[PDB]
Amino acid sequence: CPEVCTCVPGGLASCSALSLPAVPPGLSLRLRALLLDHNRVRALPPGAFAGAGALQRLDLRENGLHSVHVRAFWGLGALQLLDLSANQLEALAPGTFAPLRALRNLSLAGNRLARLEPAALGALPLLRSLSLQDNELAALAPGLLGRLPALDALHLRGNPWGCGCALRPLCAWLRRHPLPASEAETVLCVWPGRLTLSPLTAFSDAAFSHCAQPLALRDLAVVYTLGPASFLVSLASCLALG
Amino acid sequence: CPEVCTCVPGGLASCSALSLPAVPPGLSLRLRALLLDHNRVR
Repeated sequence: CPEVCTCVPGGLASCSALSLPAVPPGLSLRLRALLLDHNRVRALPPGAFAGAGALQRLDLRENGLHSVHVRAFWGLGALQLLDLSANQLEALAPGTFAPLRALRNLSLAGNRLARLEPAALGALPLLRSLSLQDNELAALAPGLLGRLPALDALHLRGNPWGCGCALRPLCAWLRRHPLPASEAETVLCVWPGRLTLSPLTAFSDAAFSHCAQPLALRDLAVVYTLGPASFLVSLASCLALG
Repeated sequence: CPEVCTCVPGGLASCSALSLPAVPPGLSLRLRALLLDHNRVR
């Protein structure tokens, strides 16, 4: 008999719309498949669900989440569904999602994240679906794609995202899985022109706008010697012309 | 079928007084003639 809301039979979907800043007081060793829509959580408390070693579904939607903690999920290792819709996140504390490896869908809608740490997210071999609905993310670290081995369902509509090299990892994700051909996902990016606007599906493989390449080994094999090459050529020209 | 409100016949008058800081979640291509009174959008 929890205090905030009554015990729920079957998978115990928790009380939703509890509007709680850190976490609603929960005193039970049986709660499972929790349901936490529209809460005011700003930080996941350490060891919030340590007693419940197993869990299946969590529904943290519409939160004021600005930061998390490493050890909120030490006692949680079986989660498969989790949502992070409509947050105010600033950074993901490393080790928060690291203990979790059974997750299959992780919606991350409406976050205020400028960039995400690949080490903080973890490998997550089972994750395949991830969402960015009404997020403000603009610069996605490619390490997230490097660690995710099965990301094949991406939701992204609604972002102050500007076209450019930051979209190149996401453009690669599109060109390996063309989900946005469906009308539901029609995310956009800012073409360099401030008054202009261009879709993501318009941003094709070529998309010759800016930031061609940061690295080039062909030119790196000669960049070391180009200076001495020019100086020696000028020296030899002076010697020969005299 | 929106989550915050329902699909209103004719002009899709969305529910008002929702108070969501960014925008109420909308997944629809038919919404028109919206009503969005007393929100907390900044």
